[PDB]
Amino acid sequence: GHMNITDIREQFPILHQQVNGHDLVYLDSAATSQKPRAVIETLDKYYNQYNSNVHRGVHTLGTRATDGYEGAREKVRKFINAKSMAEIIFTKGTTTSLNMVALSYARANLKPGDEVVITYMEAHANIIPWQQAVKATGATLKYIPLQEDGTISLEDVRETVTSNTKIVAVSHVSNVLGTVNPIKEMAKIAHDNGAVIVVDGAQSTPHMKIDVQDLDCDFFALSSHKMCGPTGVGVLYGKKALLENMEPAEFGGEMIDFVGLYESTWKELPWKFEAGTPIIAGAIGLGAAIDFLEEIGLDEISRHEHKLAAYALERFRQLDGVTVYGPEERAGLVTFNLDDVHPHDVATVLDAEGIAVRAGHHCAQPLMKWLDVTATARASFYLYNTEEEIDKLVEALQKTKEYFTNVFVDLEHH
Amino acid sequence: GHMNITDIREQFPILHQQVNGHDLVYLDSAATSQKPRAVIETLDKYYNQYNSNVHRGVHTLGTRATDGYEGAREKVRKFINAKSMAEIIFTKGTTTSLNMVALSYARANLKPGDEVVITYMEAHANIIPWQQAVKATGATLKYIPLQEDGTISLEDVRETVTSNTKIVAVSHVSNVLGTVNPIKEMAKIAHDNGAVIVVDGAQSTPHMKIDVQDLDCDFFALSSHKMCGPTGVGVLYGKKALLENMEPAEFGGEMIDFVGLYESTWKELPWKFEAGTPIIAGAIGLGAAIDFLEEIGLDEISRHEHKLAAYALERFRQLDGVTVYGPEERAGLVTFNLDDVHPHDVATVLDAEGIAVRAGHHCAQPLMKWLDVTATARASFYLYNTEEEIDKLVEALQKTKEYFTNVFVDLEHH
Repeated sequence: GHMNITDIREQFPILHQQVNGHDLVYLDSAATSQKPRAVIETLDKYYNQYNSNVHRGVHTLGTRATDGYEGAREKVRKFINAKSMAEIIFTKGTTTSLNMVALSYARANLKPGDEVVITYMEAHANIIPWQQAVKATGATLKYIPLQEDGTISLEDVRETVTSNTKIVAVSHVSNVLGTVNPIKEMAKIAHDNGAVIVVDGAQSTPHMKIDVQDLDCDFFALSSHKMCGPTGVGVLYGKKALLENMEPAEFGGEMIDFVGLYESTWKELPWKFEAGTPIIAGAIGLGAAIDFLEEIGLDEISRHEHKLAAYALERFRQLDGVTVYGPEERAGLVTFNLDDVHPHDVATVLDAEGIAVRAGHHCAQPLMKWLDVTATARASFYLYNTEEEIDKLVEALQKTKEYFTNVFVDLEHH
Repeated sequence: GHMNITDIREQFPILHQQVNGHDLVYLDSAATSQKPRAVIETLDKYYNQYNSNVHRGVHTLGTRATDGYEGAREKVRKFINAKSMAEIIFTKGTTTSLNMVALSYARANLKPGDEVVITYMEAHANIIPWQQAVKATGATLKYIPLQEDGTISLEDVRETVTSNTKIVAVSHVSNVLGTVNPIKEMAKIAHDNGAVIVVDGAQSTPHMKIDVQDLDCDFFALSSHKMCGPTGVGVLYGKKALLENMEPAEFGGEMIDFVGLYESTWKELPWKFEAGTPIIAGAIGLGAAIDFLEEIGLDEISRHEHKLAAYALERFRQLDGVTVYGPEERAGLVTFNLDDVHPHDVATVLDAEGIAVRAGHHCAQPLMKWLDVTATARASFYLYNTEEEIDKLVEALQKTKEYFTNVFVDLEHH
């Protein structure tokens, strides 16, 4: 059935501590997520019982490690509904996956006159690799305009994407606006113009079901650390036909077939793109995180986050002098600012109340400029957060407004 | 004082199990090392207590995570005696570090006529990136000849390295031959010809003290998983002056200063080379592994491995029909073959006795060809191995020789 948030919170040891004498209120899961005991104890069991290098088939522990690693690959394949494990590449994270597409696909498929089309809301991981690729190839970088609630219209996509567009790169979910972008429709638009579509799914994958066959995305990148999994591991999905034609981004052992003095041949997919000893423990722990989320149910997690987001938006609208950026329909996060209070001070005060949020530009400086701000604060939610924690957040924001206005008034009287 | 191997083995839970009804005898640490409780429990404490994203300075857990990550960077700096943390870059592993040098340094500093000089004993991670770099630049790849015990003479280095050599890339310790290469003298030779030296230290760092100032290496690459640390993390050291002039290999958040629509500026070192959310837990665990090894003492570990290697070589010389490759003076490993037995079958039989070794080409196909073999077996030692385990190994090798000769004789009589 429905989620028992008490039972879920019980599985996350890190939630049960105090900060500055207050119960921890962790509202920074868009920066990184916390881990349940299932994931941590998966890492423990790996290092305690069957650590060895993989892909030798030589001794017992090595076989167990290989089975764990490749079984985690199959767990990922099922999780995003990829057709084949050949399309599932383990990487360092979303940033590396996107850079891999930029090196091995973009720089080999861009000529002067070609276009790479991104959006103003993209995180830096989905901007700078394309900047560098178009600079290296002499191609053109174009931006889809946002609308004025921070969403994307399909006509702006049709207008920006042309017959010279070879790549459209876009986030599934914005880590700043909470916008859920129309990825499937944009994929169909990109394909109609002869382009591939690259989906930054770092912020969607933890929170909603991903079906890359229904999305028909050509590439899809995700990060373990945002979805209850270990740090330092992510996934690049790519359509098998595209991955077959791309050259490796890294070279070394494990990704070879034959090595001569001057020339070498590569393994089949996916191992062609996995050079050196892989992220064995982290990948196995990501598989454990997938098992955990699937046991809870991603549709349940999405519904819980929709409830939290609607509650948070309503309660934020009860606060005077608070600006919220983005649309009403959104993922589980709220980026905001207090009138006449810098978000860094908001965040410092909140942490003094035990509440953890970010303040800054959230790796989206062009979006900050588009919002006509220099910095923002952001509270983000996930499957272990509650409406009570959102109450604490809005009460502490009212605290902060009153306190800074009172300090201002006391400095007037000087 | 000296190492108590019982007390050290007590700290590695994975050693205390049976395989196929025999006590585990893990002799594959050159493939990957096992972890003590200090490292595993470091990962546990991170995920249980202070996981958060790093480099925000915003809330308490985030500050603790940042302090742990950058403190691990300083632990690495002290550990290899680098001058500055700006020279310590956290990577996915040795393979990635070497590929980073190949992209960001080699491909930007190679013209037709320039030379990259490597050796016949290099692992694939220290071969194929240079193959690809010289192919992309039209430069020349050259090989230093080995001598006939598998070592390198300084005259062969002086002869191979010319005034057209820009890069010399060489392993500190060979994972196949056990050879310890004269890295300091080769660095001086490379510098005399106007070249930089890149040291593959994946197999030296776990087993002996590294002093990059005494070695005067320009780049040095190492892997956590071989030195009692977590999988999926490694280090690239480079002289600060060289790293300052190299462009990033990856682009995204955390490594920027300013991001415009089309142009971006980078952070200072080392963060210029660390794109996206870093390997937070793995790096902190690598710092814990460094603390562990330093508490034992790397000179003690080196002495223990010298004793194990001398013992193993002597006992192997007691076996008839067994060939050992490499020199007498060596790191803690023995690559070998049984006369008329394929090393894969040797390894299968050994695993049936609970003994774990590798069989294959050990990611060094040109070296295998130079040895006039297609495959070998390899037993490798580390701080938790004993002479009793080497006894079990040589007794089981005598088993295997007798058993295969007896099966051969029984098939004669048919």
